[PDB]
Amino acid sequence: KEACDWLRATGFPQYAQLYEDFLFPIDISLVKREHDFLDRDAIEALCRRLNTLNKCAVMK
Repeated sequence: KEACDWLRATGFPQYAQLYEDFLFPIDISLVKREHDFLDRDAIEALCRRLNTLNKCAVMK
């Protein structure tokens, strides 16, 4: 939830909806090209939240 709620607050309802698509994990590295304009500090937060979504998709 804290991923979807923070994603709502930055203005990314698309990435909150992406959690419901837990049938496959996404290319985080491809997402890193779509928003390469920002620093690795906000990459670390976005990657942590999108990796929570991927972690739930492939919970080994």
